[PDB]
Amino acid sequence: YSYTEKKRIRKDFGKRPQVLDVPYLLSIQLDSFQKFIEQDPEGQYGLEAAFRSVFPIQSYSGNSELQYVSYRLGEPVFDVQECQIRGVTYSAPLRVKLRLVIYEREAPEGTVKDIKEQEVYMGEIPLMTDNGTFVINGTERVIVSQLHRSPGVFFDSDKGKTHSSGKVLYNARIIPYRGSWLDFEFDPKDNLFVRIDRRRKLPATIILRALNYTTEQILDLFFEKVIFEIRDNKLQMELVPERLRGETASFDIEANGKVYVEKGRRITARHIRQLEKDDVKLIEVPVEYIAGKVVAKDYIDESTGELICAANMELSLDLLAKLSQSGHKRIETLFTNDLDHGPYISETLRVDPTNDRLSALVEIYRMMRPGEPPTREAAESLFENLFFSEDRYDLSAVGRMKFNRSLLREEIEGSGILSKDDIIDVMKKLIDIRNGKGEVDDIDHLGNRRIRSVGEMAENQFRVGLVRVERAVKERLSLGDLDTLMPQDMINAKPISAAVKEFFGSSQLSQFMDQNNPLSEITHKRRISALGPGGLTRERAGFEVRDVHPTHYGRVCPIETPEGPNIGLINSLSVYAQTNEYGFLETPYRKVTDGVVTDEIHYLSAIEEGNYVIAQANSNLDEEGHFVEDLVTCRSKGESSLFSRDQVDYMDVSTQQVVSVGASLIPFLEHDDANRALMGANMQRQAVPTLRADKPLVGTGMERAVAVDSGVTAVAKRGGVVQYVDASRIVIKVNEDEMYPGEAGIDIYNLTKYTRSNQNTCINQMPCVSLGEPVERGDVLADGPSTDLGELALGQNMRVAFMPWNGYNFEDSILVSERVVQEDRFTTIHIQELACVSRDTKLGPEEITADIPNVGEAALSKLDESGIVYIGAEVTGGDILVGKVTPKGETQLTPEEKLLRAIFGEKASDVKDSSLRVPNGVSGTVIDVQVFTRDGVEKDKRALEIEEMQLKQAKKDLSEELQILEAGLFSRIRAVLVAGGVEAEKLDKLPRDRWLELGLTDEEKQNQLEQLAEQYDELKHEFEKKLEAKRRKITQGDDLAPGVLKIVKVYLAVKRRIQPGDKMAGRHGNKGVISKINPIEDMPYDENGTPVDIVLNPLGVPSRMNIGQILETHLGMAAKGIGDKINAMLKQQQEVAKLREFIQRAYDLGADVRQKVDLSTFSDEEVMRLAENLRKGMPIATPVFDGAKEAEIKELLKLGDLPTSGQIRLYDGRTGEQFERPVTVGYMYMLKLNHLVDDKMHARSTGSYSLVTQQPLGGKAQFGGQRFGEMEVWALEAYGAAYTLQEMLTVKSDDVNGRTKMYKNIVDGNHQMEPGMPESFNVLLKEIRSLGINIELEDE
Amino acid sequence: DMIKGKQGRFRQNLLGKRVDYSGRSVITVGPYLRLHQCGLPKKMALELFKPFIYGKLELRGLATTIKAAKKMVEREEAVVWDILDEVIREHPVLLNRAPTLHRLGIQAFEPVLIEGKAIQLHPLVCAAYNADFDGDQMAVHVPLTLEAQLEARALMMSTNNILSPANGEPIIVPSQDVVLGLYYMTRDCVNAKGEGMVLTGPKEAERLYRSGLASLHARVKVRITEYEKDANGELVAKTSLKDTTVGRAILWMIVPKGLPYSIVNQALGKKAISKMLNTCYRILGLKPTVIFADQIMYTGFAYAARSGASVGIDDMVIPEKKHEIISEAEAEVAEIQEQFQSGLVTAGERYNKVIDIWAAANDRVSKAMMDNLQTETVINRDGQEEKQVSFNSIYMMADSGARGSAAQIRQLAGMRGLMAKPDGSIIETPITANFREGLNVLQYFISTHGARKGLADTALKTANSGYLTRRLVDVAQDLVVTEDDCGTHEGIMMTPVIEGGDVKEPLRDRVLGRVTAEDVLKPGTADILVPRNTLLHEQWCDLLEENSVDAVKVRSVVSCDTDFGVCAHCYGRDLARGHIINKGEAIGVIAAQSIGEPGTQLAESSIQVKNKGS
Ligand SMILES: [Mg+2]
Ligand SMILES: [Zn+2]
Repeated sequence: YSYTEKKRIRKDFGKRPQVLDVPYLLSIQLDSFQKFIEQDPEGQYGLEAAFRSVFPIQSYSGNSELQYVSYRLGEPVFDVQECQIRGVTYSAPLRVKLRLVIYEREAPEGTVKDIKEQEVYMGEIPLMTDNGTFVINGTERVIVSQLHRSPGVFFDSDKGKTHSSGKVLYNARIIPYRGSWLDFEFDPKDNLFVRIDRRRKLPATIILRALNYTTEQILDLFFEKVIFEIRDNKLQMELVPERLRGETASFDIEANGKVYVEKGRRITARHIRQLEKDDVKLIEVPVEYIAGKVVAKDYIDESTGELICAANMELSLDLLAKLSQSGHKRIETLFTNDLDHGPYISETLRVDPTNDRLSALVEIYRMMRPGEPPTREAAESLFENLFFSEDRYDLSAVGRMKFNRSLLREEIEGSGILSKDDIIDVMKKLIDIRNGKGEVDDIDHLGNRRIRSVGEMAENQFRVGLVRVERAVKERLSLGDLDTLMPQDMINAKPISAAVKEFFGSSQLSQFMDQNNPLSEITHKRRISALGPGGLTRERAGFEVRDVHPTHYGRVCPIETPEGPNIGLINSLSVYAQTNEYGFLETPYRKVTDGVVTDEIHYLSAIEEGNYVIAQANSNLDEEGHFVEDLVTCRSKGESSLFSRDQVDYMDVSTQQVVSVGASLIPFLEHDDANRALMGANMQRQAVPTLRADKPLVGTGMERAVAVDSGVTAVAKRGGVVQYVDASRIVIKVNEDEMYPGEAGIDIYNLTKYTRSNQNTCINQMPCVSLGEPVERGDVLADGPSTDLGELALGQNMRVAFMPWNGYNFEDSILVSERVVQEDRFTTIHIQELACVSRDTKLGPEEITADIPNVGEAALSKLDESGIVYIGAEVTGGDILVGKVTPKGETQLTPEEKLLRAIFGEKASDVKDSSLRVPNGVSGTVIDVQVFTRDGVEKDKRALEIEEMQLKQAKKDLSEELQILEAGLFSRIRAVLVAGGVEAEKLDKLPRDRWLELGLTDEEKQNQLEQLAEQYDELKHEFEKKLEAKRRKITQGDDLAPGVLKIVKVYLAVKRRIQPGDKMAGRHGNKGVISKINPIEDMPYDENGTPVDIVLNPLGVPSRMNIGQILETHLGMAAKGIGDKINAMLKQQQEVAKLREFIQRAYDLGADVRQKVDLSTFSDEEVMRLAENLRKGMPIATPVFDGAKEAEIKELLKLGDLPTSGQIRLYDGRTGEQFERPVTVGYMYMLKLNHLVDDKMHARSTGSYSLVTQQPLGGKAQFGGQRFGEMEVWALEAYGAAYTLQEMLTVKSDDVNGRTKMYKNIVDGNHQMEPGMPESFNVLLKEIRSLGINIELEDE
Repeated sequence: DMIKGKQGRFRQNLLGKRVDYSGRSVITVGPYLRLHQCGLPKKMALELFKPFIYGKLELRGLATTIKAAKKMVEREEAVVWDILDEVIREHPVLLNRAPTLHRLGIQAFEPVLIEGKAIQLHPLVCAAYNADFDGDQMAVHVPLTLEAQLEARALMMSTNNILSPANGEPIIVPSQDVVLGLYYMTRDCVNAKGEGMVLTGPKEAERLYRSGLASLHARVKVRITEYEKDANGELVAKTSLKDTTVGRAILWMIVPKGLPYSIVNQALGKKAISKMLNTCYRILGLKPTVIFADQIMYTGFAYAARSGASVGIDDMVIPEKKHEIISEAEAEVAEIQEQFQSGLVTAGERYNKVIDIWAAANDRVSKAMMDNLQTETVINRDGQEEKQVSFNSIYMMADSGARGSAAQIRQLAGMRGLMAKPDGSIIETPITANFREGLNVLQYFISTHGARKGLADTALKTANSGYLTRRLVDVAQDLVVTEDDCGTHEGIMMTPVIEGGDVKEPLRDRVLGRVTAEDVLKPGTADILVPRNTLLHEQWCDLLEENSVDAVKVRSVVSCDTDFGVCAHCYGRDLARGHIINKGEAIGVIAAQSIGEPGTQLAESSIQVKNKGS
């Protein structure tokens, strides 16, 4: 085990051996952004691709080409931490290499001039932090991945609601990545219609017309011909026997001399078999049969030239006669089988008004641009750019893959543009499925839903910026002169940076980090949102979309999703899942070699998963991958059943791979209903960090993975030895292995103390390690918020008893003992930020001076001479946070008055105060102050102190490193000085600085002494320049917005203790409001005298089927019992031997366990330390599905010498009498959620009213009243309550004179009223009168 | 846009205002409260009643002017708290909960000043509010004028609203803890301490119980004096020896005079308690019912706490014969599938057979579990043994009707039945495991789908409900009771709706509180049973029950003759009160609310006569 692991090992239950370890949890974000930047030669994903897409930019036939070579990311000016401190965006400058080439205007092409630009700067691009987030204005933002419909073609059914007469009308939708949409639909009359993105539905054949196809070509390509031959007489037809399937005979079907089907008998299977085996091709047919058919081709009279019948014309006797006399032996009719084979292109042609190509293009243009006369080339260009222009219409590589797969082509790589064969095949497949030789697609298939991560969307937005700037530069290079301008006046960085900051800042998917819990951050970063751009609205979305598809198995969590109105549209991603090359979702499976279950793992996507038979993870394998049972339970095509041992193709990697991290953190998930697990996880993500987090007694083992992978802990990068420990920094001496040869030094980790998070929680780190302890790479040095020694400690574990205690736990409410508040274990620290801004008005700049008109010296007492509160001062509501003065102008005082002002000292410039005050009802201590000055002539006093405070620390760090290097140099100087005449007596007693001035016998050695002296000088000079640079970077003004002189930020910290009304919860979905604080004596106590902490209602168990809490209570009681036993054996300090024996017998506890722990640690010290840490109770780890069975809990209870049944006899703390029927007691791990009553509670009697409508303000910052809505009005109307409603409507809100008269009347001790007319009604009158409507209040 | 639409106008600023003297906070239990009162934090109460405080301070002369009153409030001296207590005394406040579905969403209470920042709400009314203590918040308004005070105390007070406006039944019935405590109290056991000793009354029963010389439930002969108002309002004491439990006597201490002892003599579950309250109301009246409800609450909480009922893992016993039943059903499914592979039966037939056999196995395991769990207490009398209805806590929770139904008991200890796939089709293999055991990935996954669909259903259901009820209240708002009696003889002939097999709903409840259209005759002519239009109260309904009247023509609102509204007679009595409707009441809005609020949970060869008849 590791050193931090050896410190405190967690006893792990669980039978199956973990083959695969949990992957890096943040892989998605880091890998996506890495792929995004990724300077790479061959154009793959990456900025390079965008450039080659947009470039080369050629002039409007001006013969001045612009070429792109490569780009470079400038080094960020501000590191991450300092950038967060200073409130600027952490970003990198983007530089691009370009060449302008000018040809010869009237000569064979050849570069006349080529000028290379010195890596032009085209704006700033924000960088991603180590953890995968973005600092955009000193605020941590997260870009959630987006789930959306993949490009391609989809064939939907949309039945039931089609005119409510059945008539299932199918449709094919073609959606590109970039470009307009294409839609093909049917109609009751089996005509297949096209509808440009969102317009009217035209007959499809028009597009075929636009593709330059003639009517005969179309009818050839689509319909199956039917031949009527005339041989020596009467109309013989070429017949394919298998075509006869299912047809009542209408005539006498004679053939080859023998009547086969008598006229009137429907063709029977006997006849069909006869005819098939006979090989009948041609049959003579009565003229009545042909008297009804339709003609395929346009048969003209070849001899004279006059047309007779046109293409797709119904036949009449006269036309049949003309055809027979003209000499036409072969007639091609259409096969219209009203059951299977319909006249679809024919009927569309009949409804299709267009005939020629030109008329089709005209109709298209009149659809796209209605009203302007269409000219041929306008329509041609419009139509070309609509669907076939590479720039506007692009499907994808993925889009093309899906497209070819839909039309069943082996070839994956195609051209982006929609070729005509594509459209024809699509329409063929649509009519084919319409006949029923094909399946419809299911939208919910993960094979149809693609994930767009950060880098892809950023690339898209950047391409958009480029298309903007390219059009602009195009025009600028065309109009303007060619050779005068150099390649930096031409390119503007403003639009690129504008677009990027717009996307990153003001977007729906770019949102504030939910930063109060490590779990909250980690789960927020791995999220997949179906909203945002090109995403369905919640109200429009159907129930079918929000269902859980069987495909989600092992890819997205089925149970973790917000239970609010957008339930089902969020779907947090599962633990083990990854993204495909194309951005799809794939999950690992173990291969099965026919008998043996091998160890190579393959990642499968949805479609590939569909085909194979996958075995479950919870299948018993003995030592060689063989199944214990002959018939095992598997799933093959989304349906489970039994298969034989030598049939399983794959097997699940681990039980956890179905569920997300949040669900994996809940213990005993297998015994909790999915609903209550859902609510438990959703709430558990809201828990607030307490003062000292300890650990869960009942965990799942995943805690260390979550804690480490989040960036809240401090983890060693290069292992070494702890040199210095302070509650601000940890200084470590590196190990020689990892130690850089040249210019290594030591590693120093500065910690961050209480700062304000987005949610107003405290962010404080504590050191774990002590001086001189060895640390290895990847151990936990410092604990982040709500984590201990690497483990997640969200809340605290307390002793609960399930019983009703005089109906104080009546409903889900919770009773708590005063010992909990006394011991100060549920008290949280919160942190408000306040800002005072001094701008520049045109009447004069405001001032920060302490001279403030008509304020008592009480208010100034706590302000320094500069006007800023003292650090550490205790403030209260209404106190002046900082002093500011508003300038006053045009005083125009009389000269005598001016003299009086001079003697008295009154200032005409002031007389008004803009000083910030503490908000009403908030009181805390000022822990920190910051000052940001845009212009300032010199740094202000306070600015000097803050600069020195940051500076001295930085100086200390550089000095420490320098001092180590100096000690090394001095040691080396002594080692050279010993050569050339050993001098160790005199030297060591004279000062060290008297070693350079000393001399030696003139040799190479003197050259070496000169070398080392010059090295000493060089180290000094390099130290000084680095220090100077750092101090210049620290001191400089941090660029503020136009018009703002300076800003002062003040942080208040407030300690909030738990009180009645706050919300508390468990991990299993049980909730409650803390109802009463009882005295210690009243609480129940067992015979031994220990009182319980929480008294929880049992009636919450049966209807809320969360049984996990009962097992949790039992196992927690067992763990605390063992911990008590070890504390008892340890307080008496028997001897190491006894402890080792006891701890080993405990750690073993049966067999089949994957633990293997104990007895490898140092015989005495490390064992004693581990016992010290476990004396408070040994932490257990029950995995989700490979958990602890009842018998194991019974055994563990027995080992502690407690009743195996988990119930104890209890004494009533108030009365002392025993309770009948012993009750379940034990320790459960509970959490305090962020809903604190003091934030919720609010009341107002009278206060400020609104400007326009003289109603009281809405809100909490300003007092604000409750909304008496229409439903409440109706409630009152159901009663006869007329006067209450009347006063509520006028005197309480809207009548100005009424409200003041009522205030005075109430004060007078009389209770009447004078309702009057509400002002809002008068506003209504005025607004209606502003129209042309005269509305008057009549009188008689 | 400013005029039209929600955000614009009428809805927002002219029907949806923002009153003063209002607050909001989290709700909490507060069991010690009286039914007609509510716990209110000091600081909010002071803030609200500020101007009253100033007025009274100036009246008493403690402060010369209003600014001195303000300063005295900002120091907060003892005198200020005394004046606040004195002014708050009879002033009632209005409590409201965010989704005011029906008129019981706003009710008036007398506040009692308490520490803390949470509002304390009386338990019994939670059912009316549909309130839950999981972070729900409530708003609190203050009626100012004298008419408002009178209106709050008369029309809106909790004790005046005990019957639901939708149907006549009581709304304030005990919910879960109370019924559990009472159930524990009344159930008897075959043998215990103090079997069959004779007590002179309940007081020594309590003496025995509190001293630990007798069990709370033990069969005993007690002398009791019940009172009955059998005469014309006189109470006659009848005193005799009954065989009952100690617990039933202890409960009997509270019970008012008029009720028969028999009422408590039984197991006293949910139904029994509800009908108990019903009878108490019908015989004695309002005030005794209120006080009796308060007493019931207090005693139930106390003795529930003394019981010490809990839930351990071993309390739910897996039936021993489950595994055999499941293995047998699996063998049967295997035989039917193999007999399918040979092709003598279609796929659908095999599907139906498997589903039916699995259902049968589920019923078998359920019955086995109920047999095992129900009557397992084989405790011994003096000699041989005996068996009785068990005292298993989970069983008491099931049988009492406190929480859970047979279905949930099955879901805890049996196999959790069949599931539905997205499209509604039922999966072939069921979930054989239960929460006491552990499910595996597939069964969980399926149940996850189920729960997800359920939740989404509830969300959309609530939205649609809200919208529908808004339309309903909108359309019927203007209808008002304008006239006393139109005087028409018309009416609709109402019969009991006998849908198919039996009498889904009897006449008596269907006619109670309706006036008759014309006199009804006995089954023998010229035997008038009810004069021309009379309001049919309980006594008339019982009288009709004694006879055999089958169908009664009663005056209906639709046939009412009044122009522009309805008359009292055509409507009838039914209300939260008992009497004929009063002129002026807005019945449209009450009807719309009553229809809307409950709207959130929304071969044949031979005939075989069930009962011997013509
Ligand atoms: Mg709630
Ligand atoms: Zn009438």
